Amino acid sequence: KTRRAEVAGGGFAGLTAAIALKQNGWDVRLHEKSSELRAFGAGIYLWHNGLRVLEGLGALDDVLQGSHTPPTYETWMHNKSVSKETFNGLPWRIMTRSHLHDALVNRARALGVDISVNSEAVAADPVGRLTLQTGEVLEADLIVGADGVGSKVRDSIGFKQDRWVSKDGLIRLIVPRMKKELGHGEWDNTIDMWNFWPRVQRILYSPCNENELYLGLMAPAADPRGSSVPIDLEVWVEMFPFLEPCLIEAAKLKTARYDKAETTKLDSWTRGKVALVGDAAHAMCPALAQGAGCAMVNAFSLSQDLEEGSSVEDALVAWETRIRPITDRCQALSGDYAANRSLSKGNMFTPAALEAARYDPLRRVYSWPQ
Ligand SMILES: Cc1cc2nc3c(=O)[nH]c(=O)nc-3n(C[C@H](O)[C@H](O)[C@H](O)COP(=O)(O)OP(=O)(O)OC[C@H]3O[C@@H](n4cnc5c(N)ncnc54)[C@H](O)[C@@H]3O)c2cc1C
Repeated sequence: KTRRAEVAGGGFAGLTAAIALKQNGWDVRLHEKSSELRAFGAGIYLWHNGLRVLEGLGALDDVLQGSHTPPTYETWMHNKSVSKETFNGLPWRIMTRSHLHDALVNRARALGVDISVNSEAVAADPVGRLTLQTGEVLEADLIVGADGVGSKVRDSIGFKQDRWVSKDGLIRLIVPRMKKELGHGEWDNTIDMWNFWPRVQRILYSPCNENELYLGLMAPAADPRGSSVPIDLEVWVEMFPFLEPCLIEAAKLKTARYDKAETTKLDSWTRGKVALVGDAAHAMCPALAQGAGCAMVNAFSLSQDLEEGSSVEDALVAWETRIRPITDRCQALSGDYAANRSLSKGNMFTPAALEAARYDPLRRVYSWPQ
């Protein structure tokens, strides 16, 4: 009768998988290691592909209300605008991480997904067992490893992988828009503000709504001023003086952290009844803003393959075969862009860069052609 899924991880990948499975009539239980349900990273972009997953999950309206689509995606090199991109209408959106995480949480609770906090997966067995840190062993028809880049569900089984960490990172914060204090300009835009001279510092400027601005402040990890948290106000204001009012607000934040991106690429995403989804399987460089989009699409697509009449084992193989190449291509191009600083040139959201974004998981076609 009722098939049972056990989901490890309460981030975007696990919440998506749980809602999608619960909508399809699975009895789903989700285990989050932290003692509360929360998302870190300040703010996030979604594109059409992820917005369509939110549509599929019945969470799109709660996300659109209180989030923002800029008039254009603008790039600056040394304070000179080099490009303005609108992607031929392809939907996209900027929001805080808690905004998106709360909508997914509220939808999971509305459907009756069983959520356990302080509940950490430490091992999984392909025969359909999940072991928690308490020792408790759970049996199920499907085990979803949505437990992030340091996945114990993945590493307890052993998956061949390439896993590494970027040299440099950034500080991500949410501050008031301060729109009046910013004065004349195009302050509803996304503005990716690059500089190599006098020093390597960059700010990704990302309005989330009329009240909240997501800033990503990026400097080399070896720069002891640019990499400091709480931020070293003077070194940011010096290169970004037109954002002083916002930077003053950022400088007050105690909760800011300098984070380096970590990636993982595996040969396989499945082992018997175990599927790995999201960062657990395919964490990637930040450049195309698609790590959570691909997580959500992959989690949603897993639920679709499980509706085919097949064994869970054969549905997982079919899932990875069908959907993985979109993520593999997206991760490769993002890695290339990050390492080569390619977004600094502007006009880099090409049709190939935009592939993952254009994919509609609901109809399983590419839309929004370029
Ligand atoms: C600098 C940067 C900027 C980014 N910007 C974007 C962007 O704009 N748009 C985009 O789509 N993506 C972006 N990403 C990618 C995005 O942050 C991740 O790809 C996405 O959060 C992955 O979601 P997830 O559910 O797989 O993993 P996570 O978000 O890591 O969630 C995993 C959850 O599992 C919990 N957990 C961990 N281990 C266990 C365990 N063993 N048992 C149970 N629970 C566990 C964790 O507490 C967490 O709650 C960005 C990433 C970086 C580094």
